[PDB]
Amino acid sequence: KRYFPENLEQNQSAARLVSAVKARASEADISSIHLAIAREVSPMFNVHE
Amino acid sequence: DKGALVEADRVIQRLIPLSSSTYVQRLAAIGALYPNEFTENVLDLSRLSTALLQLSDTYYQHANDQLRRLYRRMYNDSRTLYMTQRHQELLLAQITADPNILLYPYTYIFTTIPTSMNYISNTGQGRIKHSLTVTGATEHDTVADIVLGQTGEDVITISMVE
Amino acid sequence: MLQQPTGGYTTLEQFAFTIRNDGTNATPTQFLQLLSYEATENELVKKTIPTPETHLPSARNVPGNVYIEDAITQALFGISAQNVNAHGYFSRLSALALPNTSARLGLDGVIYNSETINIPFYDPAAVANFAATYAKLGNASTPRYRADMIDIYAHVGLELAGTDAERAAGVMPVKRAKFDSWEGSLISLSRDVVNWKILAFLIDLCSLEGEALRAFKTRNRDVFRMMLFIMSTAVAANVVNRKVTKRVDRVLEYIGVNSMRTAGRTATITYDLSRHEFAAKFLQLTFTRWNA
Amino acid sequence: NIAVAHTDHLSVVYATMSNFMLNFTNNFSGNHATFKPDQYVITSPEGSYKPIIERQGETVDGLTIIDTSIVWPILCQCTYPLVRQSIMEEIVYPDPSTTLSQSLSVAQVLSKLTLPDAFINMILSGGDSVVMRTYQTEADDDLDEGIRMTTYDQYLSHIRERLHITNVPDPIYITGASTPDQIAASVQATHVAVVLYQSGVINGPASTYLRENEVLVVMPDYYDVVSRFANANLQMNNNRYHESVLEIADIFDQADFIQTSDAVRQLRALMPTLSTSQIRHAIERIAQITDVDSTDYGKLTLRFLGTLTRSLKMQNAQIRRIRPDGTVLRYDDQIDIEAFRWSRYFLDELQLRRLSVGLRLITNPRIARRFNGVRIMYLTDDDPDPD
Amino acid sequence: LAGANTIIAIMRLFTPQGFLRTDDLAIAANFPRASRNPQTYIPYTNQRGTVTNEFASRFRTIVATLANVVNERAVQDDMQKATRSCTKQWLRHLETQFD
Repeated sequence: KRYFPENLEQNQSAARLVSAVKARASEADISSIHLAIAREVSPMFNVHE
Repeated sequence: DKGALVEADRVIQRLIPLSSSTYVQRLAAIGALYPNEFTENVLDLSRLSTALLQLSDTYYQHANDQLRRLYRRMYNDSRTLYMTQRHQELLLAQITADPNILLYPYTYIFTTIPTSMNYISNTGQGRIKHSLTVTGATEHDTVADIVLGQTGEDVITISMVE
Repeated sequence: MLQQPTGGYTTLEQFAFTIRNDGTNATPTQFLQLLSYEATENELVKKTIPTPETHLPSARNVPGNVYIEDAITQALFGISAQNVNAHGYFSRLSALALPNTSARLGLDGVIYNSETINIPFYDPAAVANFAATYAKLGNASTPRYRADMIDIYAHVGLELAGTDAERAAGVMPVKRAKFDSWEGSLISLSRDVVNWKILAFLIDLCSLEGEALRAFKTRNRDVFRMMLFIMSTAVAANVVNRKVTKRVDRVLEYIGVNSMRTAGRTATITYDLSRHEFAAKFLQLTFTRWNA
Repeated sequence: NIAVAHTDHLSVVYATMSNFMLNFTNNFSGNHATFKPDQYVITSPEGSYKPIIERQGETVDGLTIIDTSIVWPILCQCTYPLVRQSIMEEIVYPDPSTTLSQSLSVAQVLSKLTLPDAFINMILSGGDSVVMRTYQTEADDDLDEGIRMTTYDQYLSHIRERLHITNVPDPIYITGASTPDQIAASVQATHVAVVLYQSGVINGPASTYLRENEVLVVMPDYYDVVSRFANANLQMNNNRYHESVLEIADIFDQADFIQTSDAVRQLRALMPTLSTSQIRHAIERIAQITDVDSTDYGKLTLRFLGTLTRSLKMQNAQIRRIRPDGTVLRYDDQIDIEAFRWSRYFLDELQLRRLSVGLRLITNPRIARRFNGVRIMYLTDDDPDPD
Repeated sequence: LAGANTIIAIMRLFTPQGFLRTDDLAIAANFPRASRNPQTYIPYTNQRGTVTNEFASRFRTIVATLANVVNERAVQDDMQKATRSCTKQWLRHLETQFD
């Protein structure tokens, strides 16, 4: 992972930020990612939420 | 200018910005234009700078284009000491009297003094009671309505009956 | 000894002053035609140049033959010259100042302590008139004799940028010089000028009198102006290029204003503080001689 | 007891160290109420500025955490040579050569360190480019011909910060009351053929000026571009234009800012399209080629500095003060030092001087032995000549 | 909107950086297509310049805006003041990663 700049993750005053990003940053998976790309072009029939 | 004898140490009592912020440059620019009308009133020194800054901001804001460019010239040549011809005649006098004397070398003599309107500048206490004249030199044509902002009761209360 | 002609030494083809330009050896005057100006709101007013000090710095007891022309040109025009007053060899001109000295100023620009065979040299009288003023380059750095390095540049501008009317007035708008340019133009101009045998120019400037001197001052005004141009580029606050429809216009702002910059730049030669002191002194002396 | 040791001995140690080569910043004016450090940053028009001073979370092996308690040993349990009671220990005056030489070792390690990146950036210094529609305003205009223009967002992305670096007044807004002369004064004030559009409609002579002089109008948008001009020819049309790249080198031409040698121009013309990773690969390669083992002190310093990540985008980077408010100030004579006005690509003077000669070599015809194009033709080869 | 310019300005960070391609190859192939003028928004065009990438530059302006947004954010707690300063660094990192 390359979520943070050098030193910032181990930084103690960065902790709330690091927790926020980590709360957002899901692990990479080929399937979810390919899906995210593919559904940009795929027709939608049930409205997305 | 009033012709009085003066015992002051130097003919010009203004400072020269050898190296300065932009605001100092504009202050020095407006200081050689002598905008102020003569006044005998007491002034509040504590806010003087602000006054002189605001004055400057207005002076350039409504001067004729040549006076504007002149102000800009002074503003850019802040190292130069601008002065009226009579000032320089005084300097020539004191040099011929004491040849060894050291005067600031980089000076520019005004061949003609600027014709700008004198500014009233009483920064002391008390409201002005203007008596608006019916007519003047300026001609107006379809001037826009000037909305007056609401004022707090802290500034001015309006009782019904004097 | 090369005898000085009725005109200056500069009348001789041996001392042609030319800058390389458009693939040819252009005369400086026909380069200055390329120059053009953009007045700014700001003004230059020329003040009287203070009279140079009577004191000629003592030539030190120097065994060697000082290369004076090289020192002077490199101080005024050199791309890489620095600390020009530390070595202090300009004082050597004063050796030539004496009547009946054994010293000779060679056409090489060297200052021989004795006349020496197969080295042509300028007539000692003319050189004496020259040294009697230019030895004072030897005290360009001594504090009592330092030239103003700010006001003097007005004259530079006036003699360079100035129209005949602006020159008669003694005041001109601060202008901004510009010319269509090849790559590295100002550097090449400065090197073409550093190669000049300017001692011929200064010697003729100091030795000539009356009609000869006046004819010299007109015939050579553009040479002087080229030296002024190199010098001014050395003190110009900035030197930009401008696109102009598949042509590039070099632009130096501003003429006649010494910005006192000492940081180097690729575009042009740079004056260290010492180079400023030297150029200031040079301009004081040379402008003094130029007006009489 | 210790007072004489401090005021009369340690004070001189401070006075010396303040003069050491690498002690380059001003640390404190002595007045707590008002003092703040000057805050320089390296500033790319491209990437983000990087402040020299920030809370970047680098403890430097715990050096940034300050134990005040240290004052106790300094008072209550340390000896000083001036405080004898009296042994009269002789004062030590340390050899300059040691600190001086290590300072020099650091400096030389640093310049040698930045060199390959500075070189590639010098080459690509003109290479950033804005998108540029060129509307045609004449019957027989070539695609290159016309009125050049660009979106205001491009102007912000590229042109404006560079104008701030060049320290020139912002280009005039044009209102259709504008004379070609006013346009000219603007361009000659900013040294860049750029004006910002404001209100309609631009008049005939002004438009002919912008066309003949290749001035680049900066429209807020391309919503109805032809409405903005009074095109008497009616040759202009919203559908008639050529979108095309415009290199910054083809706008700006400052000598120590944007390398615009035709040598470098054609050399870049030879380059394949480049991503940032490509450029980084180039720098790393050059560094790999020209790395030379340092004096042992220098190896210790590079070891101490940690991995050379170099996230900072060094293209066209300058050194500028920022306001504590966060805005980047224009370079100011009367406050910033002359060295800071132009980075000169972060190359040494002599390197630039040599670079010019090198450019003369690189464009020499004799060197140019990469050939383009072949003619396939079936022919007998009697009396061959290469030419 | 007259008094909510910062909101509108932040909202402009969301405008797409692509272009609306016509689905030409499908129309040539007579592929089924419900619109009478088939189209499709490609998120981003390929880089036409030799060095500048318009996508990355756009993200630079976005992160710059967000950074000055964070910088201008008043905070009460000291820890918030810290996270405010760190968020700007993280933003700077995001910008390089994107580029």
